[PDB]
Amino acid sequence: GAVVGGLGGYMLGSAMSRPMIHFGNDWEDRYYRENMYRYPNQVYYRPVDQYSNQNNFVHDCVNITIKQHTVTTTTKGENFTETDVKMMERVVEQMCVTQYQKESQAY
Amino acid sequence: GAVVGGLGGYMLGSAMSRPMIHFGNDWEDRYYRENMYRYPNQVYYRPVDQYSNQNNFVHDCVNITIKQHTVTTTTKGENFTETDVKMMERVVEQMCVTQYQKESQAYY
Amino acid sequence: QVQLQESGGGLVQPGGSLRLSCAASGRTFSSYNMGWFRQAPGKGREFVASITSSGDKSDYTDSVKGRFTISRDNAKNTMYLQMNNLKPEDTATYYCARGLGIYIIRARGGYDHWGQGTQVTVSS
Amino acid sequence: QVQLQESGGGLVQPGGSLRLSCAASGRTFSSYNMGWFRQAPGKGREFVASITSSGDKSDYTDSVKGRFTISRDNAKNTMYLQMNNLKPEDTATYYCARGLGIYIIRARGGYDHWGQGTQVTVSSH
Ligand SMILES: [Cl-]
Ligand SMILES: [Cl-]
Ligand SMILES: [Cl-]
Ligand code: NA
Repeated sequence: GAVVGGLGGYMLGSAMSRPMIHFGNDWEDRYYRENMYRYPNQVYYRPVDQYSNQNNFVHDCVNITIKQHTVTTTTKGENFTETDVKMMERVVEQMCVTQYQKESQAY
Repeated sequence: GAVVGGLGGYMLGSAMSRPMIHFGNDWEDRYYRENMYRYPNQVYYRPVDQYSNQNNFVHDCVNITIKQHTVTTTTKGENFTETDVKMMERVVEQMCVTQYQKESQAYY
Repeated sequence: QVQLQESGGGLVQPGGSLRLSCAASGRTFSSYNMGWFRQAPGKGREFVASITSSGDKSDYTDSVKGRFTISRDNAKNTMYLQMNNLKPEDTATYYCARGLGIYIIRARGGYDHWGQGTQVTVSS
Repeated sequence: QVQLQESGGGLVQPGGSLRLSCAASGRTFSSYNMGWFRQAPGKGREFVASITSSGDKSDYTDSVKGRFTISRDNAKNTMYLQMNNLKPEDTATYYCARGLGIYIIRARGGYDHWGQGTQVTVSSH
């Protein structure tokens, strides 16, 4: 598999359509849609059998996916804002949940 | 006043009797009673007229008091754990609230 | 010494948004913590938000948490306040200021070099 | 190679407390993240808590948050788990392990050098 932070065995899911989150105000809705191209559309995860519940699978998926996305991109001069991170957390968690239920059907 | 982190004008309140917090289990109650001597018994604060509500006064009082206490003690080698910090925050906040209402008596 | 100038104020409907800007003269912007205060009619300046010299840490008063976002661009010598979900009681003159000492606090006395201020009016 | 040994397990009544210890042989203790897993009867090892090599950050599974505290003394080559307000469903064998890679995670695959484990029984009988 892929190696993230010196640990192998990570899986990289197939490209995913980023959902269209409504935050409750026009400004953040517009900021997200205009900036989502800079956020992941595939998530790093580990096989479901390495976890005992959905929350822990998703917590790892969100944590690792955003960490590696920051590493690879923040080399290009990218600078994620405090608010970029919040929106990444919301979109990646949604994609990680979709990945989980998708892996779970095989088990 | 006293100087904390390069900013003067801080006030140092008089020594206070540290309260006896009950945490909900015997172990933490006992750990606190046995370790509270390493925690502050007076709080750094700024005059109430520099704030518009109690929470902001107390937030500063807790933040600065614990920051300065950590500096001074880590000169004596002491090292606070994750649970020392949690317990300090709870006791210092109680003392800061008491200090606030004590300072408030002059403004009315 | 350094001079601070606020801009970006104006009229907005409740629920609307505004981005405030604090521009600093000189070249030492990135060496100091920065903050925002506001003053409503008939009241004094109250703490709104603050941010460390590097931007690694920030602080907000309880009434604006989750609605306002502070940030800074040390290359442009500018600090920003993004205000969403504005309320009628957010109406105030907004000031930016330079932190004194190394600890961002909420007291009025934690800051100096107050800008002249910009007016924010939230009404329909 | 480096060896980990858990100790401190035993019998405790519900509401009670226990402090687990993980002792490491060797010479590199402070260079690695560390974690705790547990295994209840008829179940597999599940994540409990973890802590970075320096101790600056920690992580906990939801069922133990606010009740368990992980810590370490890099001078003593020892990691600790303080368990308060114990419950009958905390009964399990508890294992300590050494983190793989630089990021503390919750997957079983994030750790190796598993100790032999110590038994914790929470009951009043
Ligand atoms: Cl009056
Ligand atoms: Cl002026
Ligand atoms: Cl092994
Ligand atoms: Na693995």
